[PDB]
Amino acid sequence: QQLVRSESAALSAQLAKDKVNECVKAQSKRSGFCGQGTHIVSFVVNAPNG
Amino acid sequence: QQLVRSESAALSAQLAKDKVNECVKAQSKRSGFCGQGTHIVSFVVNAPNGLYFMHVGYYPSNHIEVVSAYGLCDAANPTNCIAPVNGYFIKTNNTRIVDEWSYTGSSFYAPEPITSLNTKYVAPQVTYQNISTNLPPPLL
Amino acid sequence: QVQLQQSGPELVRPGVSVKISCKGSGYTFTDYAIHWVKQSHAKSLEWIGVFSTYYGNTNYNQKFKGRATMTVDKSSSTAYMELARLTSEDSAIYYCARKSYYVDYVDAMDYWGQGTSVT
Amino acid sequence: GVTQEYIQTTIQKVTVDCKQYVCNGFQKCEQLLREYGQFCSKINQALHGANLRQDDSVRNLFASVKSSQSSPIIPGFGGDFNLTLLEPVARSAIEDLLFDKVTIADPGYMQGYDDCMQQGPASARDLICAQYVAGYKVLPPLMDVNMEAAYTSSLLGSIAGVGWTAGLSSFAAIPFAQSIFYRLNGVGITQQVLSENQKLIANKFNQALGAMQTGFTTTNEAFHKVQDAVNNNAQALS
Amino acid sequence: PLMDVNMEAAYTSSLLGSIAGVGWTAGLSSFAAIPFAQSIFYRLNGVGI
Amino acid sequence: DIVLTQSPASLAVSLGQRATISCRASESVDNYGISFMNWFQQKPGQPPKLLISATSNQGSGVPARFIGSGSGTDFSLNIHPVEEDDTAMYFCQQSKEVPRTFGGGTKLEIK
Amino acid sequence: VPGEMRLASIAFNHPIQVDQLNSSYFKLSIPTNFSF
Amino acid sequence: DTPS
Repeated sequence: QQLVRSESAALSAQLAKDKVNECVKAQSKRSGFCGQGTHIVSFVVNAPNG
Repeated sequence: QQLVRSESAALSAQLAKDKVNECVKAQSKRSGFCGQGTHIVSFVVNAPNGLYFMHVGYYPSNHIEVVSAYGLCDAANPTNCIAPVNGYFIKTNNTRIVDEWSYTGSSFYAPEPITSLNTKYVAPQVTYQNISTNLPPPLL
Repeated sequence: QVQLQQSGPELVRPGVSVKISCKGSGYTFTDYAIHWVKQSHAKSLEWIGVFSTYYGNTNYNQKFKGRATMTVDKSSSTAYMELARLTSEDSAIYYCARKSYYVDYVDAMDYWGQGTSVT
Repeated sequence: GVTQEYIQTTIQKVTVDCKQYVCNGFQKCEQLLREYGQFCSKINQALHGANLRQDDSVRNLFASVKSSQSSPIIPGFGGDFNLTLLEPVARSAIEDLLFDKVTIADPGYMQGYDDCMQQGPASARDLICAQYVAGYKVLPPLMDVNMEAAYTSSLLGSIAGVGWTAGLSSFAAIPFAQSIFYRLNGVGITQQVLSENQKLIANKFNQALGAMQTGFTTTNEAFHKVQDAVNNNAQALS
Repeated sequence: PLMDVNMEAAYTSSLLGSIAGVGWTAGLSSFAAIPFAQSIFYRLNGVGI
Repeated sequence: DIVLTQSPASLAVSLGQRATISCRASESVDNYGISFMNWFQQKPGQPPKLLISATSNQGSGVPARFIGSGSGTDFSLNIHPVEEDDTAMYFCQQSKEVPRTFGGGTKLEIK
Repeated sequence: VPGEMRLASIAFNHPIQVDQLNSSYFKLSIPTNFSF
Repeated sequence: DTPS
């Protein structure tokens, strides 16, 4: 059970990493990503395990 | 166990082909992806069970701080307003250049004389510098 | 080793254009702008103008924009200035000088020509 | 207006004593488990590798979080925008509300042995003390919460901003409000209107910001997911 | 394995040979056939140098 | 350009004596604290020489004895060891704006 | 042979600081050298 | 400890 969870977390972390280097570090025109209101600046904070 | 691994391998293969059509096939501006230094050409080779990629990039160093302006507006005629293209307007620190302001590339420090090729016409703003004399891009 | 070699003084009659030269030596000539200054008295001096030695760009004192002009012979490592329409009021000791930045963003004249004069 | 999301990045790291979990030092299992010792080794190695994997993802994340340069951050940042996100120099009030809203058991590590032991309240019910009965071990997070706070402030220092071409070398170092205008011109709103409405923009922005204090509720799906991530770890241990 | 390693190597050499065009308003329709270093200078102007 | 003035028109001192020169400006010269103030030295029979720059009281061709000072419209020069080879005209100069004018100057002398 | 291991704090590599200027002009950080 |  733990091995499965570990793999899913790694993938989840990769998605967050991509959003930090995209959704946070730059404005984007792609839509979809980030909040659903075009895209203007976004921020990130620490959370438990994430 | 083998069923699980096979699924993860398939997903991993999808990641690789997307990088082939981005990190390898062309230069990309998205960042994150590829090497951590902007992006310039990358290569891929065959590897056991997969593909092995390498990336190349620009690693800047020895950063200095310089004075810079948001734009310039030719204050003897306030409707003429300009701003740099893919670069910045900086106060001139180079003995070769008589111009009060200089243009530089954004990837590297390298001042140049101001010309129309490096700028675009823009709407006026109060923070643009007020140059009341010589401004060459166009001079009028 | 930087040196500036101004041309010799002359008693030029009025209405004659006047060319003055100031060859540079001991440094790469094209990387520094040339400046000229006019001295009518030891306590009365004014800037004349500046010319890039690489791009050929110039600026002048507002009173001389219709008067003196500058050119450069990069192959000879030399700078020139030519006055248009000399008058007796233009007699002066003339000095060429080279641009420098001893402090960032602050222009300074650094080396000076030995001086020449026209009357 | 705003939206929010929670992305979990890690699994809590644990190990289990493979003798004590089965038998607590009795002399029969000291012989009977010898033939099963290789199963335990496989168990320990798999778990150990999983723990290493979690720490690798942490290091890889932070390698992209860091910036070559950032602004120092001071009070009054953001101008007319309120920016209550700023740390109470700290983590942030927003982060601390999240940690306080979460129903998670009191923190591990110190006092250790003495928080299982009678030197504490009789009302503790932490699974953490039960780890000293069962032989369970929880490994500490790698990053250090203080360094984590420094990384998030480093991200805030790169704000203002993303414009002025790629931005991957140079750092613009400009006021926050100005970068907002560039983002607004990036979506086709003319600057002439923006200059007329500058106070309006700050006011409407602050109303959206103020709504985040009501965001700590169960109708916020991201908030709910944070609690469920915590619940899942507790469930596995229990 | 599904494919001959020589055919696989041929695919990787074709990837090296797929450089130029590198863009030039898509480049899906064309093959610019220019020196490798020349395409690099185009890329270097692409990052603000 | 901003007008520069200086006083006293000349000053004579004993050897090794401290001395100063006032150099008021018609308008502040500071631009982001850059100041743009240079002082020059001249003697009869020679070209002007650079002495100091607003942040350079050593360097710019001189020993630490030449102390430029002030901000805004208030500039001055302070030389604590004036000597026989300091007998020269002194000129404040403005690099902030074209024409790049400079003051009429003053002259130090040894008594 | 080697002695005891050394305890250490984990270093935090701090970003280059750039002052946040007000008014119509600003400091700009730009590199002066690079490497591939 | 430091390298050999």
